[PDB]
Amino acid sequence: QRAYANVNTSLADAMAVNILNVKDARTNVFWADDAIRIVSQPIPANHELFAGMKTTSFSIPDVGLNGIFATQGDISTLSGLCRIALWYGVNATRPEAIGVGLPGQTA
Amino acid sequence: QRAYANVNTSLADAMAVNILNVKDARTNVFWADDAIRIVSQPIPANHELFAGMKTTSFSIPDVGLNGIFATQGDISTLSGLCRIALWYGVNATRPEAIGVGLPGQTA
Repeated sequence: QRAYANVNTSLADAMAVNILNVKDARTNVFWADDAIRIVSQPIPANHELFAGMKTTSFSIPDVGLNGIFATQGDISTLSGLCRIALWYGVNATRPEAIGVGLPGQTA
Repeated sequence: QRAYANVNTSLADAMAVNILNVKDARTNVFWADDAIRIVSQPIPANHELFAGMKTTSFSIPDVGLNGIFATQGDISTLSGLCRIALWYGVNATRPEAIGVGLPGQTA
């Protein structure tokens, strides 16, 4: 367990908890390129179980993710619904490799 | 402007307004034809926004207005709905040409 140590000493009884962001600051974010990742899952709205509505694959332009474009009509109201759904999760596997740059940290 | 004058003289400071509905009489109507206009519009429920519902044109040839015929069934009841919608407006574009005949007006 001590092979994974990242700090010289343990959290003592009543050490002070220094706060770094003492002033509002727009952040400069830096990381190592693999420390952050997006995880996507398909939404199977094209399955035969969803027969009523019309489902097409939807492309998100730049991020390289795929969603679904669904439309369904109601006859009692003569109104239709359009849904674009995208399923993903942003994960930080290496938070220790991600950093934030906070300038003007006074008062 | 004077080319459109339809009345001998304007309304004075105080001239009595003569009521002409003095008895409840069923109306007789006369007009010059095409004084009434029927404005009709389509209902685009055949658009892709309406996917679970089956929509087709519906002609009512007795008058000359095309309506919409739509059907949509649900699986939980194994029942379907049928809607026949007609969108129109009745407009009296020449009210001076429409006339009303009122018999037995004495009060």
